[PDB]
Amino acid sequence: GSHMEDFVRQCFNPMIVELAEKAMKEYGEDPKIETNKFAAICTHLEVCFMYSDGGSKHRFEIIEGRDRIMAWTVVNSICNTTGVEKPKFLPDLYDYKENRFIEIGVTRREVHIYYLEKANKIKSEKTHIHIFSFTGEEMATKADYTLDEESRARIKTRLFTIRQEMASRSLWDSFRQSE
Ligand SMILES: C[C@@H](N1CN([C@H]2c3ccccc3CSc3ccccc32)n2ccc(=O)c(O)c2C1=O)C(F)(F)F
Ligand SMILES: [Mn+2]
Ligand SMILES: [Mn+2]
Repeated sequence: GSHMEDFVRQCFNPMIVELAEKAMKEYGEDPKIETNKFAAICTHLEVCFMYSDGGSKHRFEIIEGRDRIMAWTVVNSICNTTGVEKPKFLPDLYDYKENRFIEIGVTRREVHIYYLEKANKIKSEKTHIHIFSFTGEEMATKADYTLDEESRARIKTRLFTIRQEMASRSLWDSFRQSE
């Protein structure tokens, strides 16, 4: 039982922890062993939820946080209703306002590297990419950041607080040296 596991459980909302645990076990992975991956999945999950809470009431369908089958079910309904092409890879949200899927990224390296990595993987000129770093940078497809500055600033503040909280516990370096 690691210090990182206990930190995660006190740092993140219980529903977030439970969803992250479920995600990991869906692919056979142990949150008690892959503890940096645990923290990362919780973080990404919270970002996705804060992101969908930006903007107006019915704006985003949340794909992330569901099991594989239901996530693709929702993607299928979105495609077979809006006519948007079916992504090769599961995204994180759908924007009913802009009519595009969103892939959220949270990285401990420069937003540039990670954006290039995700863009080359999906390759769809369709799925919108939005990367946040733990240093407060962000990078988004076609310089279009979807949300208000205020809703994005909230996410960046939260990411930096997670980083400080890891640091005060001497877990940050292991977390960063694991991505
Ligand atoms: C399963 C879905 N994944 C994979 N993987 C994911 C995950 C989930 C469970 C077990 C292992 C891993 C790899 S590590 C990681 C780290 C942080 C956040 C999410 C995750 N992703 C990494 C970055 C993302 O932005 C993202 O959306 C995912 C994601 O959604 C998929 F798309 F493949 F179906
Ligand atoms: Mn995802
Ligand atoms: Mn993502």
